[PDB]
Amino acid sequence: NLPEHWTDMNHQLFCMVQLEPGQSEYNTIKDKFTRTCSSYAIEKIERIQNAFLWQSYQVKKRQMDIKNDHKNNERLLFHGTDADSVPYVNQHGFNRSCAGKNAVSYGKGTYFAVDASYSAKDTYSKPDSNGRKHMYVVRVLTGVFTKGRAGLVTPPPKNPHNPTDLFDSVTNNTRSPKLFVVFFDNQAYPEYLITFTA
Amino acid sequence: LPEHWTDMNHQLFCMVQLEPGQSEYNTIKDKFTRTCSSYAIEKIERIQNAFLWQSYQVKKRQMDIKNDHKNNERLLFHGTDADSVPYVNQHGFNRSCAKNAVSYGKGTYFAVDASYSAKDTYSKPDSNGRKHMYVVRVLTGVFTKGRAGLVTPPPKNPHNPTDLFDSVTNNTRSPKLFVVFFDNQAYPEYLITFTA
Ligand SMILES: O=c1[nH]c2sccc2c2ccccc12
Repeated sequence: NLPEHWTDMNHQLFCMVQLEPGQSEYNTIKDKFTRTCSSYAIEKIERIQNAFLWQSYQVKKRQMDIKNDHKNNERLLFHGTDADSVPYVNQHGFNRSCAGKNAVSYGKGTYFAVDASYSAKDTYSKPDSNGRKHMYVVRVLTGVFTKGRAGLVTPPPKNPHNPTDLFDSVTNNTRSPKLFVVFFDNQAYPEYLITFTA
Repeated sequence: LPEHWTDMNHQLFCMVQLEPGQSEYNTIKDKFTRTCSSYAIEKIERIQNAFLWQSYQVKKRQMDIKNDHKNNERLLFHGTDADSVPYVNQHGFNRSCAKNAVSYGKGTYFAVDASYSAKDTYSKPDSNGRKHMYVVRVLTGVFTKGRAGLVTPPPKNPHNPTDLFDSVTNNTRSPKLFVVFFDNQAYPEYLITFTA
């Protein structure tokens, strides 16, 4: 299942691949980022090759493509975090149990932003001892979503009389989504780690 | 999708009531009655949930590789209230649903013995006195003693903080309970409806 443009990992389960500026792969991410963070400068963009996380994500993706039929279930979103979390996220991905309370809470889950500018805030992408900030670029199974609310520990039901048939995620605003919250393991794949500085 | 499953007519979710006196029913019944012979079984249902099964088996193949042996699975019991059954059947075990103690961490708790899950704190009687307990395939893998406030199992060596145990327990020499902290580390295989 592992994508054919990945570096061969020598039967190994994980590695970070440093991208070259000039590559379309680095340049599209750099544009995605700079679209809203042109004040910051990119140190490097690493491709995250996590075999196990990839398989789990892809199983969850196929399931949601079957459940929802003809939907764009997948968005490419940003996640700022501190240096001390990068090793865990790289290995194990996004754990809602670890999530910070967001300044505007639309539920108890893992938050993803549309705009790099939002993830670029010191409150998420916290500067390390050397001034380095860290932002993931994340494939997120947003699926069918609704405006969330602070109490949510799972997405709400589409229909109150069928409690178990859930939305896939929640947003801050369904007509102009700037945030998405995700409540399940293996619903986000951390694809790139952007290291940047002022 | 396993051999003993029955036809679902191209559907991905079915609860299938077992036939008393047949082999599968007799196997699940005995594991319960080992410690719960004073109770009364009203029925045993096989949970056929293709998606949960797939996600579970994926985690199982990852844990067999990572642990370089095939010893990662145990059959354990989960007692729950009637209002949680529809959720568990369709979505499995969610650590975020959280009622009872979390002494060995903030995951989902499973018992070695049915008698443990058979307590009313866990398998809460409804109006009619009906109690509910899952027989659950759990990926216990390599385990350690748990403690309060864990959000994941501990690291196997603090030098490598991301190489984690698969589960925690109350007692490593003779465990009576296991806590798992990740979605798809438990597949609910049977639902036993019974009374005191
Ligand atoms: O069977 C159990 N169900 C539930 S629900 C919250 C905790 C527990 C639990 C804890 C230890 C052993 C079994 C169970």
